[PDB]
Amino acid sequence: RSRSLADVTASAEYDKEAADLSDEKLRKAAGLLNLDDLAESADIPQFLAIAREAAERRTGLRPFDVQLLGALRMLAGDVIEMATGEGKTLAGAIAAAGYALAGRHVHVVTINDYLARRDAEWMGPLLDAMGLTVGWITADSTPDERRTAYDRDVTYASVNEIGFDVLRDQLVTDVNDLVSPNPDVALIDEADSVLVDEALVPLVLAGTTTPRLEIIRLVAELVGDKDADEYFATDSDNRNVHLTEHGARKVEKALGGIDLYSEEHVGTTLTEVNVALHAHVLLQRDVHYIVRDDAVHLIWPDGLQAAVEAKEGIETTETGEVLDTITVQALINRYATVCGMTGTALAAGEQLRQFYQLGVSPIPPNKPNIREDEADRVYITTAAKNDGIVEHITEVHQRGQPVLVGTRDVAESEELHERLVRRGVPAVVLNAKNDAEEARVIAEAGKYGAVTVSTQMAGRGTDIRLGGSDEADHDRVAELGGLHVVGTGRHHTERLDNQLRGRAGRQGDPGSSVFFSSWEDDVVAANLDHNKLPMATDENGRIVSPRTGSLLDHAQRVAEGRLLDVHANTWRYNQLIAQQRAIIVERRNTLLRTVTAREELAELAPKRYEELSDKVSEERLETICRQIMLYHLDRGWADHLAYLADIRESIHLRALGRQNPLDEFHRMAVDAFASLAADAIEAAQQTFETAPTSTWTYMVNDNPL
Repeated sequence: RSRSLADVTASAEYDKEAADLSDEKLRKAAGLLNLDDLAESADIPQFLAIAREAAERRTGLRPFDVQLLGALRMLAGDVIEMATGEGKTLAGAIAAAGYALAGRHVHVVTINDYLARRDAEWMGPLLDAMGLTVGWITADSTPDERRTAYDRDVTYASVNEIGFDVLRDQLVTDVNDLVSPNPDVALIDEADSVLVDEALVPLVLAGTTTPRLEIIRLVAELVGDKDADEYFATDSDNRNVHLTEHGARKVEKALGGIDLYSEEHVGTTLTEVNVALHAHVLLQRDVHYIVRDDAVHLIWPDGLQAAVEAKEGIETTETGEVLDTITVQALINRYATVCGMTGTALAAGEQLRQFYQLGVSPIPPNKPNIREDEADRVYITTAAKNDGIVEHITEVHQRGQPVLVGTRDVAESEELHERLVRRGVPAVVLNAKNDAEEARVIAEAGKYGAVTVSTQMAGRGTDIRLGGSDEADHDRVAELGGLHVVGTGRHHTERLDNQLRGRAGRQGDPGSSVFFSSWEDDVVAANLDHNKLPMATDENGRIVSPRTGSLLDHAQRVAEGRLLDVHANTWRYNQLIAQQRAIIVERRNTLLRTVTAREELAELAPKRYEELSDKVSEERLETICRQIMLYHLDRGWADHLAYLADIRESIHLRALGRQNPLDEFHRMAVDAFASLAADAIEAAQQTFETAPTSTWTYMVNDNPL
């Protein structure tokens, strides 16, 4: 950041020239820049100057030397520490240009669908003025709309979509449908959240897995009377019951005069009959299956589970299996150069270096932040804290001063709404359902008598200005002391405390912040000794001893180290899974480039040579061979994840929470995978001998509902 600072001051030489340039010559000037050596390069001050001019010409806001050092430090592959109000959007977009002008293909990971579309339409003109093209991706945007957006020099999309696109590509039956592009440059917004907090969080691809009610009935009608219609095998008492001739003809006529043994019924009506009989006859509700909930268990052979489920009658569906999965961390490590920015970066520096091989470059502010931070107000009971929370807010509100309140949950922040409104305080809650609305609300959060209630991750990315979305109320709201942030308890990590605090002293304007903790709070609880805490109370519950900051701070530093120990022990598992997906996606690609047909034609090929002389088309044969090839690979790996997850749970439970290194997971996942590819070519071969419906994606969140 020492050479970079000099590279920012050098750009002054060109401010006169750039200002004299016509929109046309400016786009050509940028187009004539040698930045293949990224940040360090010769044409760097010239760029910073063109970036500054293009910005003032398009957007209007003349960038600061701090907003250029942010972008410049990002060009040098660092995660920057830039505060709220410092121009995170414009810094990243100037940074993105630098990378795109250098011939690269930038991905601007917003980790929010609203912010993605917003920042692409905001930055778009600036980049347009620089000959670069901007695209954006929402959940709704079609596969053609994705290809167009990905085609652009700079692409704005959430970590979920970028991920979901890598996953949805595992439903592709032909190359021309494939969406996701080669991951080159990742410029991550709010690097802190995405890379540290949400890293372990997996992105999943689930897909839906029906016999005759007419047959399950005919079989129940068959067993009911004095039967000699079915012959239950004795060559093994537990072996599949065969059908008698008398019984078959009952079934043959009951279904209106069909032959069970004709090609039309052989592998269909008969298997339906055979499966149903087995379940009805061989298995009974005593040491065979049992119920408990609304499902059948085993004290499954293809189609039997559902046949047992239709005998007892507990008719169920909604079974959605993991077809494919990837985690945030693994998806991010696929990029050649990862980049980023966040208000709170330093406090993660270790984990970013440890897992992403990324440094942190803290950027100073434009104007020194003069926000007043009060030490945590501590209470004995949780109710005593909640008590003081109301009385503080009311005193803050009555003066006029706007208030912002941070919470752990919805029901947590729900309880406060009722408590505040009843006391006279006009509040507003921010339930995570409408990001666009949340944003239109929060822009008016710095208004006279405004009282905004929010959870931990709500209203993110939208600046709270004084007097609403830019108003002359500023002068009044500044006199009152700016925005007043109120924490209703400390988070698992201090980064999140300072995120909230961060929303108040933007652009050297006044601001205030307070946190409310209690010896009853989940954080303190178990992660500290109860006996070691001050007990001395107030008439209103506040701990008398000011010696509280350090005992709370420590409690957190413990909880952080505990979560890091989980992250380290879990990534070790997630890494091997990823390494295997790498092997599966590799052979999935070669299979979408006609290797498939030559695989069968050289695998004995007694039927392939008969599917070439009596063929429909050898061109359609390549499309035929890949249906069977891919199917088995996709079905083979979807089953491996079903193993890996059951083996994972039958480890977590078989330890309760001892936090002991497994390694049982590794050796097993390795051995189970070893015989995957070899089994998939054989299982495909066996299907040539016999001459998905509704899939969705999701980000695995917490454990509530």
